[PDB]
Amino acid sequence: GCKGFGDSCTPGKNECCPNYACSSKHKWCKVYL
Repeated sequence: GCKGFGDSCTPGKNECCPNYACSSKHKWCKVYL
């Protein structure tokens, strides 16, 4: 399914679920708070 937190997601490709913000520094998933 989708990713969660601290997962390797690509920014612009929406690899993580619709509840996190993919970072562009090391391509990791994290909360948007």
